Amino acid sequence: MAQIWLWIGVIGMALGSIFFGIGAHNAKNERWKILFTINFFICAIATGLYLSMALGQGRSVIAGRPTVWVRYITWFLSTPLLILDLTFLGKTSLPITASLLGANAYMIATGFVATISADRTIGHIWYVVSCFAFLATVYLLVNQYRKQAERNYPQAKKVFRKLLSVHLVLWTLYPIVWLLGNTGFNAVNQGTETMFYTILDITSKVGFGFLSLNSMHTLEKNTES
Amino acid sequence: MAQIWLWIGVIGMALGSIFFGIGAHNAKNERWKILFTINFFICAIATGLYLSMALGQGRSVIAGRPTVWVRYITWFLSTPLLILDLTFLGKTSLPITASLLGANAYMIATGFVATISADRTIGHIWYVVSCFAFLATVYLLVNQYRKQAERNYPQAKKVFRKLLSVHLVLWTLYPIVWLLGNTGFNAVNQGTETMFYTILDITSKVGFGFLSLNSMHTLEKNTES
Amino acid sequence: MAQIWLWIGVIGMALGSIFFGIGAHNAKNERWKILFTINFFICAIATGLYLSMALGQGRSVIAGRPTVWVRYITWFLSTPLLILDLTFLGKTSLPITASLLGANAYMIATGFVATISADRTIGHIWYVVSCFAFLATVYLLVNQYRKQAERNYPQAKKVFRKLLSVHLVLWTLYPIVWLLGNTGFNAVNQGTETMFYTILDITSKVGFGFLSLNSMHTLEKNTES
Ligand SMILES: CCCCCCCC/C=C/CCCCCCCC(=O)O
Ligand SMILES: CCCCCCCC/C=C/CCCCCCCC(=O)O
Ligand SMILES: CCCCCCCC/C=C/CCCCCCCC(=O)O
Ligand SMILES: [Cl-]
Ligand SMILES: [Cl-]
Ligand SMILES: [Cl-]
Repeated sequence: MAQIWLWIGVIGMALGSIFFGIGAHNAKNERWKILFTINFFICAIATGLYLSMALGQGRSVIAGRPTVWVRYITWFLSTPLLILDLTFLGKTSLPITASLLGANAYMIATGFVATISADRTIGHIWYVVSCFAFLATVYLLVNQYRKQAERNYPQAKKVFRKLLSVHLVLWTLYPIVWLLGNTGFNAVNQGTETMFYTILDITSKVGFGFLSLNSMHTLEKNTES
Repeated sequence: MAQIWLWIGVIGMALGSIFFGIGAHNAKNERWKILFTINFFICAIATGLYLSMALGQGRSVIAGRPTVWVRYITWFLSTPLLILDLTFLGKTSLPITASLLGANAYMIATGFVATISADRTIGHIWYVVSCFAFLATVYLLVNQYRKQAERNYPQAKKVFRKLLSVHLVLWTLYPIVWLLGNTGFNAVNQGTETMFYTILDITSKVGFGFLSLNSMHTLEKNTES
Repeated sequence: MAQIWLWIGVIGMALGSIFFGIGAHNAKNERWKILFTINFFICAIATGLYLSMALGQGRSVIAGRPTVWVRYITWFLSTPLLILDLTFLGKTSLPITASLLGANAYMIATGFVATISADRTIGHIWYVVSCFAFLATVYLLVNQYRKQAERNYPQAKKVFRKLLSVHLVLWTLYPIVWLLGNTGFNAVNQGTETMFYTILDITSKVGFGFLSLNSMHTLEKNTES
C-alpha cells in the first residue's frame, strides 16, 4: 500500500511540474512567469522527495520505529515556496513575508526534531512547539497578511478568503496525520499514513498551485485598466 | 551546573523573544517592524537551541569528548541576523553586507568543523581558519561598515562606535571560551563552559537586541525633520 | 597522487581568493566590487573544500567504496555563485535567475544523492536526474539567459558566447569524470579522478573568475558614454 502511494506521489508531482513548467515557458508577463516558476519548483522538489521515498530512501529505523526523515528536508524547501505563492499574490510587506517564512521554517525544523527524537516525550514537546509555530503563521495569515492583501485588492477579498481557507484547512491536517501515525498514537498503519501524507502533499502542492494560478487570473481581471 | 544554565538560557531567550515580539507587533513604522522582527527571530532561534540542549539533545561523545554540535547549527542562523542588525542600522551597501554575512558564515562553519573533528590537531587548524574569518569581519566592520555608517549618519558616529565596540568585545570572547573548553586546553569544566556560552549568548542576543533598539531610537531622533 | 592534487587545489584556490580579494578591496565602483566579491567567495569556499579534503576529511567508505561527500556540500554553495557571475553580467531577469539557481541546486543535490547512495542502481538513477537538471540549465542558458544578455548588450554578443561556451564545456566534463570514477565505471583510479576534479575546479573557479572580470571590462568599455 505504502509503495503504490509513493509512486502515485511521484506521478502526481511530476505531472504538476510538467504543467507548471509549460505555463512558465509560455508566460505572457513577468508576474505570471514568477508565479508559474514558484509552483514549478514546489512540485519539482516534491517529485524528488517522492522518488527518493519510492526508491526506499530517506527512512531510518529509530529505536525500532520506522521514520521517514527525508520529507522534512524537502518540506523545508517546498513549504517556503508555498508561502511565497501567498505573499506574491498578496503583495505582502517585507517584515510580514519574512515573519511568515521564519515561522514556517521554525515549524518544519521543529517538526523534524519532533519526528527524529528517539525519546518520544521530547519529540512530543517539539510537536507542541511546532504547532505553536504553525499557530503563529495562522495569526499572521488571517491578520496582517489578509489585511494587506485586502488593502492591495479591495475588490478581491473573496480571492484571499479562498486562498487562506484552503491553505489553513489543508495545512492543519498535517499535524493531525502526524498524531495518528507512528510519531504519535500509531492509530493508523504506515500504509495509511503514507497515503494520507501523499494525498495531502499532492493537494497542497498541485492543487494549491492551480488555485494560485486561478487566483492570479481573478486578481488581474479585477485590476484591468 | 550545566543543566541549570541551559534552562537559564531557555528562559532568557524566551523572554527576549516575547519582548521583541511585542515590540514587532506594536511597531509604528516598517523600519521599526523590521528591526524588532530581526531580533525576535534571533532570540526565537536561540530559545530553540537552548531547549534542545536543556533536553539533552544536540550533543555527541566524539572519541570520548562530549561535544555540543547543535549550537553551530543555530548560530549559523542567528549570527547572520545579528550581522543584519548592524547592516540594517548602518544602511550598509550590498557588497559589504554580503561580505560580512559570507565571512560570518565562514567563521561559524569552520568553527563547527574545528569542534567536531576527532583529530584535534585538524580541529585546531580549523580554529585558526575560523579566527581569520572573524578577523575578516573585524576589518570590514571597523573600516567599510563604519565609514559607510558615519557617512549615512554624520551626527551619530558615537552610536556606531558603541554598537561596534559591544559587538567586537563580546564576539571575541567566544573563541576564548572555545580555547578554555574541552575543544582546546580544557582549562574549565563543562558546567563552567556551559555557563560562559550561556551568558555570552544571552548578552549577544537579548543584550545586543536591546542596544540595537536604543541605537535605532537615537538614529531616528538625530534624523528627525 | 591524490594527496598532492588536493594540496594543489588548496594552493590554487587560495591564490584565486587572494587576487579576487585584492581586486574587491581596490574596486572602483559597486558593480566591480560585487563581481570581485562573488569570485572571492567562490574561491574562498573551494579553498575550504580543498583544505578539508587534503586533511583527510569529507570522505566515507560506503559499502566498501571510498566516497568524497564534502565536495557536494561546498559545490552547493560555490556553484550558485558561479551562476550569479553569469546572471550579474547578463543582467538576467528574476524568474530566469531563480530558475538557473533552482535547477543548479537540483543538479548538485541529486548529484550528492547519486554519489552517496549505497545502491548504485539507485545512485545511477539520480545521476540521470542530475543530468536532466543540468540540461535544464543548458536550455535556460542558451535561450532565455543568452537572449536577455544580447538584448542588454547588443554590441557584446561575443562576450556572452565566450562565457557560455566556457561554462557549458567545462561543466559538462564533471558528469563525465563522475562516470569514469568509482561512482560509475571506475575506469580511472582515485588519484586520477582527484586530479581531474581538481583541475576542473581550479579552471571553473579561478579560470572562470578571471574570464568574468575580463568580460566585465569588455562590457563596460562597450557601454562607455
Ligand atoms: C529556506 C527558506 C528559509 C526561510 C527563513 C526565513 C527567516 C526569516 C527571518 C526574519 C528576520 C529578517 C527580517 C527582515 C530582514 C531584512 C533585512 C534588511 O532589510 O536589511
Ligand atoms: C544563512 C545565511 C548565509 C549567508 C551567506 C552569505 C554569502 C555571501 C556571498 C557573497 C557573494 C555575493 C555578493 C553579492 C551578490 C549579488 C548578486 C547580484 O547582484 O545579482
Ligand atoms: C544556496 C543557493 C540555493 C538556491 C535555490 C534557488 C531556488 C529557486 C526557486 C525558485 C522559485 C522562486 C522564483 C522567484 C520568487 C520571487 C518571490 C517574490 O517575488 O516575492
Ligand atoms: Cl517536498
Ligand atoms: Cl542560536
Ligand atoms: Cl567548492
